Amino acid sequence: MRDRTHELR
Amino acid sequence: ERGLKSVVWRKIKTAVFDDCRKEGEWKIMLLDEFTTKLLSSCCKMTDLLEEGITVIENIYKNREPVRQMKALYFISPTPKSVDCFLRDFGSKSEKKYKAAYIYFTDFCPDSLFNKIKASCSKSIRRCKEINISFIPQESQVYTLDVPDAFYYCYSPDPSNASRKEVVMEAMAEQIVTVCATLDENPGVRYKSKPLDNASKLAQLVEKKLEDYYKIDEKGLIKGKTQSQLLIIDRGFDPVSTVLHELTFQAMAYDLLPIENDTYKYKTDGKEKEAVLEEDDDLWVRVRHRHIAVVLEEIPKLMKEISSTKSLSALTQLMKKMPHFRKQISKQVVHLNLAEDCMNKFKLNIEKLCKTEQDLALGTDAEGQRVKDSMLVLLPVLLNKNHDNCDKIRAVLLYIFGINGTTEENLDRLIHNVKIEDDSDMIRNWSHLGVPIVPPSQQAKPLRKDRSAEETFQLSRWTPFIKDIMEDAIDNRLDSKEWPYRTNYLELDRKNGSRLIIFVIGGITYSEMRCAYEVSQAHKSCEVIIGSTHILTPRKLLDDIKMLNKSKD
Repeated sequence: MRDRTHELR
Repeated sequence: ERGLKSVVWRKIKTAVFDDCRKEGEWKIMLLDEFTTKLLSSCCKMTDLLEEGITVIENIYKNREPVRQMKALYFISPTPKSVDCFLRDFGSKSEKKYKAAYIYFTDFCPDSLFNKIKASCSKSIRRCKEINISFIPQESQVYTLDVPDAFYYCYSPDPSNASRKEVVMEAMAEQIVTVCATLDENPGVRYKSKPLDNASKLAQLVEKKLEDYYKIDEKGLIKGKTQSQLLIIDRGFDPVSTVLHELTFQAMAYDLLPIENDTYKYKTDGKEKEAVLEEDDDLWVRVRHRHIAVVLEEIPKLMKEISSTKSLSALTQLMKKMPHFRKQISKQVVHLNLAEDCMNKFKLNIEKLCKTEQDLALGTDAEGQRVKDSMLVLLPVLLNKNHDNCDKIRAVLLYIFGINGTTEENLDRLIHNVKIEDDSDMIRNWSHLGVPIVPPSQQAKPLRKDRSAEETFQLSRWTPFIKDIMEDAIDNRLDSKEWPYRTNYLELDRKNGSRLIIFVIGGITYSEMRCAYEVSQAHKSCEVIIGSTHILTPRKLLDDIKMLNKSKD
């Protein structure tokens, strides 16, 4: 993945 | 533009700074070791202000809480670098800043990420991976961050094999980010020359970027593009690593003690220091020119003080001097350092080059064929007036010149030529795939002819990559020795034809010129060499020994 922000929440 | 530094900066700015930039407000940025080197590489630490950064600090060192400002964490996916972050939001849960914006230089493992996601924000408004794990050393040369790579790459065979694989993937994935930043999806072609490391690596890279792009969220590149990546092992050219190169840059880092691209004074009082970077732009015009051409293209003197010292432009000459007090202040530094080299040259280096070029080429100095080359090496023995360093370097050339030598004759040298200790500086070269005791071998490769012109008649030696670069652009390259409205389309620009080279075990400053000179002579494509580190004759020798000893 390249953007994990969503994955945090 | 195009300058490797720019490309990286252009990415960081839009991938990181712009990504969390709010026009009206500024925020604090935190960096670890790598990112600090990364940023220092491609921008003055002041340019940050225009990007929303008012304060930068070391994520390592404990910091004072600022629960009014947002925090920009620009770090690598390192356990240490992450623990420090968790010490700002996780442990004690005592938040330090308004919010957190995490930007990882590379992919973040589940192990670490889990420790992050779990604890405990909330505050973490973003966790993004930008994929930049290399240093834009120069506008055409890169260098990775793979600690002790050289050693574990050419270690004997002890328990240092599990850690070698570690270094291998690190190099692979780290190389991939180089491509991803150039927006290139090259084709991986190794060399079938010494050992076989480049083939193993070429497989890790080929597979690594097959998974990359299959997941890249930038969406710019998918499927191979018009560029090819060459992975070559160091053994391919033991020569250029040892030569006392005469081009400014290669000779400075070799002769003078210029650690961390920062040459120390005098002059004068007190002794300051200068930095050999591209922001200098003066050292950029000189670092690749021969020592003599160097002096005769900027030195004496534009004097006496130009046309000074009837004066219609009197005030002009008064104001033109105020700003020119820096052009001369800089021309001085790049002259004193040039002096410190010129000295060591006229003192003995000059004489050392005579018999080195004639040996490295084995037919130089007009002396075609030559025959007995041990007669050529002699001179550098009583001209000492020398260091055991130069002594080993000279012998190394002799052996490389006659390929695999004998076991007995080699012994005598390590005895009746001092070099008792530090003797492995010659022995361990075999671990790099270069014959030391077994005569012959692959009977040497085949290089280009001309040998057209060559002023100075001292630096008539050309690194083997330059004959490889052109052998790639001109296409002619052994396939056995170098394996592998409506419509729709899939546009488009920009990048274009790029030649990415990656040597394992380090690259010489003389090999760096090859990138420039070749790309400068051409224009239809830009060559880009790199490695885990940049080589200097001494540092190499030090690294080349110690191999037969598991650290400790």
